[PDB]
Amino acid sequence: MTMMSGRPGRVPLQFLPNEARSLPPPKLTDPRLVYMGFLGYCSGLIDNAIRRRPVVSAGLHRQLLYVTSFVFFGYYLLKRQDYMYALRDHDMFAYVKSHPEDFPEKDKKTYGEILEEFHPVR
Amino acid sequence: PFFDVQKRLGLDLDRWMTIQSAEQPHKIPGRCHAFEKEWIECAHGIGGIRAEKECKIEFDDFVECLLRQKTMKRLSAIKRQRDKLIKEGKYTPPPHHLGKEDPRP
Amino acid sequence: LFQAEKDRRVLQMLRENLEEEAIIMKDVPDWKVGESVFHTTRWVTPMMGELYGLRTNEEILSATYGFIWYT
Amino acid sequence: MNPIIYTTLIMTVMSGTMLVMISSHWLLIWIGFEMNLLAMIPVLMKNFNPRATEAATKYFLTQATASMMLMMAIIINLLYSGQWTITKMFNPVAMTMMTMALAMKLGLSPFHFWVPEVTQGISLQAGLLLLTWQKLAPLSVLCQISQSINPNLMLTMAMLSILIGGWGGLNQTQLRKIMAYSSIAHMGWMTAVLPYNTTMTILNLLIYITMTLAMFMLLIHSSATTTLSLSHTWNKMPVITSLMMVTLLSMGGLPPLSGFMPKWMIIQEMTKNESIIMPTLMAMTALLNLYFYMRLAYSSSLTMFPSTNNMKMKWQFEHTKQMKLLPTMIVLSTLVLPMTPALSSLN
Amino acid sequence: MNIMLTLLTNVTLASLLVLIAFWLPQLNAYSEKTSPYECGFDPMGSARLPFSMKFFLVAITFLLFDLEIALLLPLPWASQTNNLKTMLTMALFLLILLAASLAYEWTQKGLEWAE
Amino acid sequence: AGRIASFLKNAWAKEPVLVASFAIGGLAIILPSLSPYTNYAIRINRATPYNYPVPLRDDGNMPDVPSHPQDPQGPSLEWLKNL
Amino acid sequence: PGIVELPTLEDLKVQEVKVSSSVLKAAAHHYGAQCDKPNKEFMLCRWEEKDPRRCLEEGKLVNQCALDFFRQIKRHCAEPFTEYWTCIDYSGLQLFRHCRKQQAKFDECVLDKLGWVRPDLGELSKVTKVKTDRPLPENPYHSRARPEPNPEAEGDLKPAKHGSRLFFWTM
Amino acid sequence: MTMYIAFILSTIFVIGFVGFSSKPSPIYGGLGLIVSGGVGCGIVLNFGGSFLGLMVFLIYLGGMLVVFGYTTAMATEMYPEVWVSNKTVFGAFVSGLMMEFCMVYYALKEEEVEIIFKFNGLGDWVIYDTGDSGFFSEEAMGIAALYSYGTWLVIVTGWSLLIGVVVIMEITRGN
Amino acid sequence: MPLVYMNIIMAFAIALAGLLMYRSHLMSSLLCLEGMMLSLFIMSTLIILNTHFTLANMMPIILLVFAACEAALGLSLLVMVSNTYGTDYVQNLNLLQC
Ligand SMILES: CCCCCCCCCCCCCCCCCC(=O)OC[C@H](COP(=O)([O-])OCC(O)COP(=O)([O-])OC[C@@H](COC(=O)CCCCCCCCCCCCCCCCC)OC(=O)CCCCCCCCCCCCCCCCC)OC(=O)CCCCCCCCCCCCCCCCC
Ligand SMILES: CCCCCCCCCCCCCCCCC[C@@H](O)O[C@H](CO[C@H](O)CCCCCCCCCCCCCCC)COP(=O)(O)OCC[N+](C)(C)C
Ligand SMILES: CCCCCCCCCCCCCCCCC[C@@H](O)O[C@H](CO[C@H](O)CCCCCCCCCCCCCCC)COP(=O)(O)OCC[N+](C)(C)C
Ligand SMILES: CCCCCCCCCCCCCCCCC[C@@H](O)O[C@H](CO[C@H](O)CCCCCCCCCCCCCCC)COP(=O)(O)OCC[N+](C)(C)C
Ligand SMILES: CCCCCCCC/C=C\CCCCCCCC(=O)O[C@H](COC(=O)CCCCCCC/C=C/CCCCCCCC)COP(=O)(O)OCCN
Repeated sequence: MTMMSGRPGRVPLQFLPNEARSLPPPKLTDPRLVYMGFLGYCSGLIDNAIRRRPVVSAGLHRQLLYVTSFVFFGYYLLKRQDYMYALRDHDMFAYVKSHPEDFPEKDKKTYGEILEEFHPVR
Repeated sequence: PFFDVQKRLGLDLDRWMTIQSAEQPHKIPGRCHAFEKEWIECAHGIGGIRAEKECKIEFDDFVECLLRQKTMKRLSAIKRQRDKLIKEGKYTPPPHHLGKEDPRP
Repeated sequence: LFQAEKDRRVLQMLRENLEEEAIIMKDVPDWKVGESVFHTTRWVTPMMGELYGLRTNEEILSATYGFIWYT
Repeated sequence: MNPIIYTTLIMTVMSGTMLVMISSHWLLIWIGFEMNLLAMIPVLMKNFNPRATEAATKYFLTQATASMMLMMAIIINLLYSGQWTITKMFNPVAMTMMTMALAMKLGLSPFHFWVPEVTQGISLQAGLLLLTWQKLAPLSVLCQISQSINPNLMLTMAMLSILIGGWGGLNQTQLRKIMAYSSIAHMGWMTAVLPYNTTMTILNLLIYITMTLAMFMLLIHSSATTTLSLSHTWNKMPVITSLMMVTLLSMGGLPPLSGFMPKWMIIQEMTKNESIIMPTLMAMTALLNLYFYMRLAYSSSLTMFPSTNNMKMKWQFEHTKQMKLLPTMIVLSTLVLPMTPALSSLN
Repeated sequence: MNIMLTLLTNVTLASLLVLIAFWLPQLNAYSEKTSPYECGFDPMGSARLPFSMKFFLVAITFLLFDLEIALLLPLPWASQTNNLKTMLTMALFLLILLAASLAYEWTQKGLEWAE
Repeated sequence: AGRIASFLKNAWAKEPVLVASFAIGGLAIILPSLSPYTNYAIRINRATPYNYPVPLRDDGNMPDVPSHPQDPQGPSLEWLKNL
Repeated sequence: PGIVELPTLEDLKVQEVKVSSSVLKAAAHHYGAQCDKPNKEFMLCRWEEKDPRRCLEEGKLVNQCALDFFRQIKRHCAEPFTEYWTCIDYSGLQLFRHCRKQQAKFDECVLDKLGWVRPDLGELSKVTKVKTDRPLPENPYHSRARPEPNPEAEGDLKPAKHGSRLFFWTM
Repeated sequence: MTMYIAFILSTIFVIGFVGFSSKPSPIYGGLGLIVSGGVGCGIVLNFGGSFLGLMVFLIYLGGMLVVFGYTTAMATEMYPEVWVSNKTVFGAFVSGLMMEFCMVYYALKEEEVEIIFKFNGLGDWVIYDTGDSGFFSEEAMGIAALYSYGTWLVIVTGWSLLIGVVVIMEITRGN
Repeated sequence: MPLVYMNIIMAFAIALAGLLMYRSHLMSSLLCLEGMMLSLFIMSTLIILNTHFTLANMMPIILLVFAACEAALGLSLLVMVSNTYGTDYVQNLNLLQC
């Protein structure tokens, strides 16, 4: 039930191992970052609405801080998520390579020589 | 769930007390120090799933040292046979097993 | 000197128990005399019951509760 | 209560939870639970009344029994193996005691009876704390020992928790009891997937905590604890009622809201393990939770209930104290579905 | 072994003294004689009625302060350790919190009996 | 200067017990850190042979290990005799 | 699981030391001074083999050296030694400090007849070196072969193919 | 086999537990718990735990004195109940006694797995260690290790005690 | 196992059942909690002494300390309940339902 917490050489509380630096960082115009900024903007608008302030124009510095904080956190969140998926793929490929007898390559037949059953529609 | 602050900081908040083979005061050993030492060194670094299978012999020895079930079973069988043999008079206990032994230092 | 005497006394008691066990457990069909209960072949410190299993109750009292009860 | 004393007690509760979090020794985990309960008991009684006293007494009795069972299980595990580390328990009987103890601490069925009464008997802040922070430690312990749990007992308790949460929430007019039954159902959902993937449990915990925090803060802002009292909020704070309605729809698990993602991920993860019947029953039963959420939304925001004359005086006053994190919690409770692949960061 | 015999002898002697006191003298028991005593008169209520305890808070504190003794009694053996600085630090730390706990209950009127 | 002097005078007039308790506690806290005999206490604790000293297998490269208890090598307790 | 091998009762016989604890305590300092080598060899064997069956000859040598020591004491002056150990034996704790005159007289007797010097405070508790021809045991724990570890983590980290690949998401 | 003293002490332990678990008046409950604490002290003494058994006896004596005071303050009735003054209490006491009797009988006369596992008996003397060395008590050394090895335990225990004092004062405030 | 282990385990079970089954007095249940703690202390001490695990000789002391904390908590709650109702009966604690 705990897949990758016990992976060897895993430092407890880094949130970003040094090996992650070999991966391309997400672009600053990543659509996920844009969505995080939109979430921050929505948080700012809801904050204005709750405090009975003009929703769109009241706090400009507060809305800017909201958007900036959301984007800042989302950048590192995306980095960690991409690194974790890279680890998953790396481990999967290494395990497949090291166990050829469990992932055999069987010759594939062409469809002219595979017999499929025909089910008429009527 | 389990944030290993101790391992990150190298603190040893409670790891000194987890096992019986770990630095007792005045070097007083546990009653099953060697069995646990063997079982720990067998299972180190191979993961919990493998430790159960490739180190079952060491764990069985450690558990036998801890609870001594098989030893008690053997002693009970021996004493039952001894009682059965005496009740019919076929076996007689030796003098050194009846309180008439010659003690040695 | 105490360690040497302890070793000799423990070994002698184990040997006497082994000989008496060989005499007693001859009729049992599939009983190996002196068969260990451990997979390991190294020396194991004898349990109290093993040393005094075939002896009188007074000796067992003296061995088990002799020091604790001594006041 | 002196504010310094209250701060010390809250910090002691949090430090006991963290002690449970960071410990490798079973005795230290037990100590963390004991410290958490000791500091938690006064917080339930901050506003003194017989109902608060009764709630604190019931809570103390339940948690003390659970702690006794916890220690007994630890002692059995030590007896059958000279181990103190929390890795995997070596005795099935000790593990059953451990599971029953942790389920009683969490309030899983059929140990659920204390949750609605204790939640009703305390204030909204104490209810928020009880239903959010008090779940972290037993869930962490269960996550650490996941490979040892018996799937039959755990899944039976989870299914019972979901069913009983739905049925009990169907009958409530008090908001605190509704939230308590919702909490029971969510705990059942969380513990259903624990034997298969602890990351799913952590994700469900985070989303449920976010939604529960948003809901409790919205209930504190509109100082109501009954359905009819909340029915008046439209005539004073319509925005609060609209946000409440959207959060209630999210709690029901409807797409494309956030509450749908934990159920979706749990169902797909369980289907990976050739488990089809139980997730189907789980969703079909969470339909009941959605039903009473919809009833609350009908009474609160989608229709307008009659009001009183004195509300005009309340119209002239603003809120003196403002909750800083309420806006963020609402957004995270509603609009985070597109960010699903981020769950890989949790493992 | 010896301590059990000593305890048995003491309990037996006390029980035998009770038996002698209860079977040797002449007994003339009647209802007036065996009635409850309140110096001239019949009691108004029962002696099993609730009796208020005005020092109830100090009684709870005694429970916590009694376990302080359990943590402090191994101190003579702890003075024989090599790392005397650590033991002294922890021993002084434990008593300081015991002194602070007494100071907290004293300053918050916890040692005064209920009125 | 004078404020604490008046406070201490008032405490000595009203609660001599608490004044004495605090003075003794403070002395017990601070004095051990300034004593030169604390190290002697640690060494005395270290010099007590509770268990048997297990001999080392000689390999010809231990010039500082005695081959007999009366050999000059090893620790000396001469400091303890004169203490 | 195997048969435990034990020495025969004949091999366990030795010329026993039949003096009481008071006599041993009275002689202990000079005994550890004179009979140091066989005792240290026996202890080295004992903590290296971890098996009493492998250090029987060393124990017999210990018995022989102790008997020689006590024979020398008996041959040269048994009367001061008898006085000293009687004084020691009276005490219920067998305290040295209650018998300093008898201990002294025994000390001059041994120093003049045999050139024996009582060890000073702090000497008998030293960790000493032992030269032996006994080979160092290779596997005193009778350990099995350790299981092979998991191979390793190695290689360059490349981005996951086609993103996370969770349902509809492209990243 | 040898005098089965610890067996008798543990049977009396169970008897006292049944006595205070059938729940008569708290006076008699505390009396039963005191008896159980004393016999448990004796049990622990018989295995070499002098300090631990004596300490638990002392602690439970203090606790039961406080409990007696509190029972007289707030847990009295006009007719306090004894083990034979009520059908429910007497039934619980008899049921506990006969359950213990059945467990003991089925335990020593044959070998059965009651709840966890099985056992034959043979007395407690069998599982001992016959270790022969030392000018100290290993229990005393292990307990004294709390001030050199268990710094973390001392910290958390002292904090919990201070917080407990604060907590009882907060709870008993009222208002 | 020794039969004393079964005796201590059954002591724990009996005390747990006594707590779980409630009569009128709240105080009786607190005594059952204390009995469970006592049985836990005895069992843990026996296990630690038998295996000669030196460092856990202090663990039962910590157990006793937190037992005292639990008992103080329970007594405080009983004080407040009895001040509210004049009696420590559990049937008075029924203001809150499910
Ligand atoms: C999927 C793809 C993307 C979709 C986007 C997601 C959906 C939308 C985004 C959601 C979050 C954004 C807004 C949240 C904060 C607003 C809160 C609010 O109340 O608004 C009041 C406010 C109007 O009030 P005001 O102007 O201050 O003065 C009037 C008085 O206040 C008078 O006001 P009043 O308060 O007195 O009126 C009382 C009223 C007050 O009640 C309300 O106002 C309702 C507010 C509910 C908050 C929404 C919940 C939180 C977000 C979750 C959304 C879930 C979406 C998923 C689908 C489920 C649908 C529910 O109560 C009622 O009348 C009872 C109504 C009950 C009926 C039930 C329906 C309510 C819930 C419906 C929610 C639908 C989603 C939000 C839609 C937009 C709402 C503004 O609205 C606004 O003016 C702001 C709206 C957005 C404007 C910003 C746009 C940027 C400008 C252009 C830049 C271009 C950008 C791109 C560049 C291109 C290059 C050129
Ligand atoms: C409703 C949406 C959920 C919101 C969640 C709360 C968001 C606010 C939290 C503030 C962010 C800081 C937290 C972590 C920063 C530093 C700590 C870091 O070191 O923790 C590491 C770990 O990193 C954190 O766990 C990642 C936290 C990221 C949470 C976001 C995932 C949400 C799921 C998808 C929804 C998208 C959310 C959008 C953002 C607003 C330690 O790794 P490890 O000790 O080995 O793991 C412990 C658990 N194990 C051992 C059992 C595996
Ligand atoms: C200091 C510590 C050491 C003390 C050592 C002495 C301990 C003494 C213990 C107490 C006993 C002595 C008390 C006084 C003498 C006993 C008298 C009485 O107790 O026994 C009578 C016993 O009577 C019985 O009820 C019936 C008598 C017949 C019983 C038959 C039993 C079998 C007898 C068979 C007859 C054939 C011989 C059999 C014996 C060999 C009942 O007396 P009762 O009148 O209420 O009490 C009034 C006491 N007065 C009169 C002295 C003031
Ligand atoms: C990161 C933030 C830090 C501050 C906040 C943390 C909150 C927790 C409270 C304190 C953290 C605990 C850390 C201390 C762990 C103890 C172990 C470590 O310190 O080493 C000890 C060093 O001893 C130190 O003196 C520790 C004592 C200092 C702590 C006492 C006072 C500080 C506590 C303050 C918070 C507690 C509650 C509030 C009280 C005011 C023992 O080392 P040593 O003995 O060489 O060797 C042991 C090995 N042997 C046995 C083989 C020999
Ligand atoms: C750094 C040392 C710390 C450790 C050592 C101390 C160990 C034990 C001592 C502490 C025990 C706790 C004591 C708690 C004190 C409570 C104070 C209090 O509130 O009592 C006041 C009375 O006490 C006061 O006056 C308040 C504080 C007065 C000062 C007390 C001493 C402060 C420090 C003085 C000495 C400083 C150090 C010594 C230096 C000497 C100068 C050379 C109320 O009196 P009542 O009994 O209620 O009156 C009933 C009848 N009227």
